[PDB]
Amino acid sequence: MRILMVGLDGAGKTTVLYKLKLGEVITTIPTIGFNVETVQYKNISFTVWDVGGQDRIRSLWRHYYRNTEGVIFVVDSNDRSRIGEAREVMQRMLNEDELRNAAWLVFANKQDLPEAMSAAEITEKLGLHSIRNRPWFIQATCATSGEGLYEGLEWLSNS
Amino acid sequence: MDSEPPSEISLKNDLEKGDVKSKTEALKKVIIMILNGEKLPGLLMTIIRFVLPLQDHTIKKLLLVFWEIVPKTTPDGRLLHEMILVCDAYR
Amino acid sequence: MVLLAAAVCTKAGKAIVSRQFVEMTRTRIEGLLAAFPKLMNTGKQHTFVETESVRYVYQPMEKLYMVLITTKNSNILEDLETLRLFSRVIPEYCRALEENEISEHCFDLIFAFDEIVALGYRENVNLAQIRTFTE
Repeated sequence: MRILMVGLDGAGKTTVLYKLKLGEVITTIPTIGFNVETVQYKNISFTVWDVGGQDRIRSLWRHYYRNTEGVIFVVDSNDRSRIGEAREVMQRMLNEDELRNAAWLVFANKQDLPEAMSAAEITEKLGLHSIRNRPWFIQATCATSGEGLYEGLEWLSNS
Repeated sequence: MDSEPPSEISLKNDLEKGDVKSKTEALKKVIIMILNGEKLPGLLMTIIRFVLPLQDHTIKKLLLVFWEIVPKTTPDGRLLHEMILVCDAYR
Repeated sequence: MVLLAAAVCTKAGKAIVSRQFVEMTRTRIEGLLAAFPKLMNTGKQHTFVETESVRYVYQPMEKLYMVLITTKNSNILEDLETLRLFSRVIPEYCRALEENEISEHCFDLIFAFDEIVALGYRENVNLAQIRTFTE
């Protein structure tokens, strides 16, 4: 299974990936580029493309769209200023023809932080209810603990 | 591929295949058809996707090659930006 | 630019692989190489021969011409010297000249062309230098 994981910078995309691959919480640098890794979960081998979220790189995601079976969209639940921006990025991503049938999994992340928005709140802000054309799911996660990560891999594998 | 102007559908297939040699050969086949002067933009997203960050020189060199002879014309996988897919991860 | 293109030709009537440093000679490259290199660049077994107001420097290898073309010139020694260095680099990639094997290593040759002559100004290359790039 081919997976594209994106989201704004600092959402926790690489932390998520290497928690999944190494069971370890690594010390990230901003990703100017991608990381690509293969992860085994329950007889599925997920090839995850973690593509950096800062602006220059954001402009490049479209090259990773093609062949994508599922999309992990990571959100920093503690950052309320950038939630609209996330909504804007994700909405036009939903309009992409190469992403047309891909399974849509939102991770509301850093759920560990006291003022993190809830997954329900995030669902309203991102406009997730309005997707009728394909599968979507939202999952509260904490990439450092590992909470919600495998519930994500589970949902994804049931595409 | 000496000069074969309709072969762009096969090149897309050959450009990502999970085999590095095939990808290199494909990108090479694109170069030779452009230099003669033949069809090339269909491929762009495929071309750009494997190679981008890597320090692995041969594909990078190949992509680097294709950016001095047609970068401006091709726009499927590049479009128009300041830090295009010609140079963003080529920093 | 002083050096329009650096080109490997087959006198099949086409430019087998060729390099346009900056977008100028695309299709133009093939027509020049195809007509002129067939006649031995219109030569008589002379390394410099000029035809249709374009300087062609060449070396025959089989049914193929390794060709340097200029239409301007800075020095005598220089034009030959880039061609010459090219001729050390080309059998490493293609085991002499031959259209099918030249065709297969479009990338190799083309990359060398950019490296050897940059924006028409004759830089220098060597077979070890070439390696770092195709690595």
